[PDB]
Amino acid sequence: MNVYRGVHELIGHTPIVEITRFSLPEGVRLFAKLEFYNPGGSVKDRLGRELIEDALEKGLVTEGGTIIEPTAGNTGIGLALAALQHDLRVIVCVPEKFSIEKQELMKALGATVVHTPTEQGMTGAIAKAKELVNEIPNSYSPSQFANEANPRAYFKTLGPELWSALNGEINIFVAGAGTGGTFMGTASYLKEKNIDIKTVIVEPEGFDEIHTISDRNAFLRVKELAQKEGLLVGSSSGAAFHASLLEAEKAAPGTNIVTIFPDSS
Amino acid sequence: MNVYRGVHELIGHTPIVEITRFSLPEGVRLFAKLEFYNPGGSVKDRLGRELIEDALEKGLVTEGGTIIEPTAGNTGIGLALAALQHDLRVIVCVPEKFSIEKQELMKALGATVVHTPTEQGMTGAIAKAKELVNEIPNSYSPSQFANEANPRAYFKTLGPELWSALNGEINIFVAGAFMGTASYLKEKNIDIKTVIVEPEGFDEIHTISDRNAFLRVKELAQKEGLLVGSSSGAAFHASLLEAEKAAPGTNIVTIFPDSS
Repeated sequence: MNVYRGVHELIGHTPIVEITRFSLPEGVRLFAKLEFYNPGGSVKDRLGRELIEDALEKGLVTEGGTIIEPTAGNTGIGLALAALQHDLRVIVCVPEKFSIEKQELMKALGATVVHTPTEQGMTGAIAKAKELVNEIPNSYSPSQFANEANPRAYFKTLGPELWSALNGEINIFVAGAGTGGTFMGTASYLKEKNIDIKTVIVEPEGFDEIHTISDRNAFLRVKELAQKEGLLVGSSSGAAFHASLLEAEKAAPGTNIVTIFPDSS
Repeated sequence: MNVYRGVHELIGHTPIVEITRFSLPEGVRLFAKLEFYNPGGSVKDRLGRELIEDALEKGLVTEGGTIIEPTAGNTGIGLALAALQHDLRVIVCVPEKFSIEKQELMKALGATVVHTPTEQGMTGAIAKAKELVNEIPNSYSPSQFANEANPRAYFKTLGPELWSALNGEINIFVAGAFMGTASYLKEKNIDIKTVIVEPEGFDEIHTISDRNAFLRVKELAQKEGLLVGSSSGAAFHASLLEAEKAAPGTNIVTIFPDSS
């Protein structure tokens, strides 16, 4: 019975597609990991899911317990979904005027939203969270690091998915940076499997190699991907793609390039 | 290598998720097929894909040939994707003012857009397509039926996916305006209750209010973390109507066609 036991099971195992319609040099291949296939539309889901499961495994909280978050951080809807999976109440502390859309999203997903003062910002949100853990049994509140910037999730899931799908046939890894980037932990995982994997970080105009990509070039790649591969992606993917093409140019035969497309059009 | 050879391979084999957080009667189960997981975001991709492959198999065209469409009809981006896969050029014949957004999409996907007079509508679009087939070699233009309303695609793909994933353990099928999928399931088993969902504006039919669909949309988000559109909510409401009076052992399958 090939069925998903809940939406949380739809996190990860995102598609990898080979790019075959860009005239790359002999022996050169290129693969794009479509992280926008996550339920919330981004790779962030992976981090939210991981936040919950690590908190459990380490016994920081248990099923039926409560999760109190400083803001939604970079958890996508993965924290909400993994919380459902484990009968965990979600409470998000958030300064009143901060990220309104995300407040509505979290309410729609059943989380309780509490407002901290608008001027105390992130600091005040963390303040309320720690109080509530000191009022609630079976309670846990992640650090800002855990909530926003932890690479462990991608080390444990995204990395291994790439290695597996490609039978360890990987030479160059290319991904966007940032807390919202993928590079975190994925590049570390790949280096552990093979130190000869060239890790390439993609910087927007806002590791073995770094490529700084203009918005203009990312936009051009967005359009080309749509026209030639029918891949409707966002500017971050375009940027990653441009960076990947920079590598494929000077690649020798037998080179396999893997990049992450984090955003849809 | 678990790799997709092109985006066209991402059409279909959409997820089925079991709904387990709605207090359902004993022995009653409910499964939602998430068709919004298709590349273009809807089930229409399967029709456009099938259109191209049927045209090939029946030899109305070969790779390198040209596809001339009267409008984009109900093909989603599946016709564009299957065309890429088979080196087929796409030309869409659209009346000037008709579906502007779809024109921009088709251009982005690499198709050539030709305008027919707005007043001549579908007939003017069908008129021009016919011309161009009579001026292009390795050329094919689908009928409005083939382009908008053919259930064969879902008979061939969607139906079989549901049957396979659930090991033939299906009792009740619930979907909005169903063609093709319900036929396939009836063939597999005649005792499958097929239920059609009608929005306000075939063993059973349920007409669902916008209000009820909206309510179900919110409940799905809150209890299952499933962010869907009103068509799904409508299908879900209709499914719950069935599940209520279901006897144990009943397995219900519904299609969620739209995302939030």
